[PDB]
Amino acid sequence: MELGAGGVVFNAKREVLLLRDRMGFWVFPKGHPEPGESLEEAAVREVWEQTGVRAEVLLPLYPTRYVNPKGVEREVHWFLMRGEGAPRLEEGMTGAGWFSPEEARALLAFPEDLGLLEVALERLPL
Ligand SMILES: Nc1ncnc2c1ncn2[C@@H]1O[C@H](COP(=O)(O)OP(=O)(O)OP(=O)(O)O)[C@@H](O)[C@H]1O
Ligand SMILES: [Mg+2]
Repeated sequence: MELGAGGVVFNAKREVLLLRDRMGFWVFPKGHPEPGESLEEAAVREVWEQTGVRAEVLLPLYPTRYVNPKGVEREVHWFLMRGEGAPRLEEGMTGAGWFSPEEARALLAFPEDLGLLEVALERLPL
């Protein structure tokens, strides 16, 4: 199992930051923690690296698990975040943008992410 850390990021319009990976799936931004890095710090770094968005962690969410196409089981720890700015897709792109809850429900490719989206929306203050 390999750890992961990501963020469910929201802007003022309460839109969520989504990315389209190599295999064509829309997901939340996340990546591998660096040695000595906490998951929260790792999550903030991964968001900035992959989208150029500077975000603030509001509170922790919960981890999701799954086995990727390479046979590696991943445990990704998530954090609710706040951020702004036009996303800048990284050279591992194909897609990115801010989406409303309803649009995100139609893009997110996995059950774990759809579930995570709702729980995040509920804890996101007004
Ligand atoms: N919740 C999920 N359930 C099932 N499959 C998923 C889930 N999330 C992602 N995947 C699949 O696994 C892939 C992502 O795996 P993973 O996060 O390990 O790789 P990565 O982020 O592309 O690269 P890396 O982790 O090596 O830096 C997706 O491209 C997709 O095919
Ligand atoms: Mg990384």
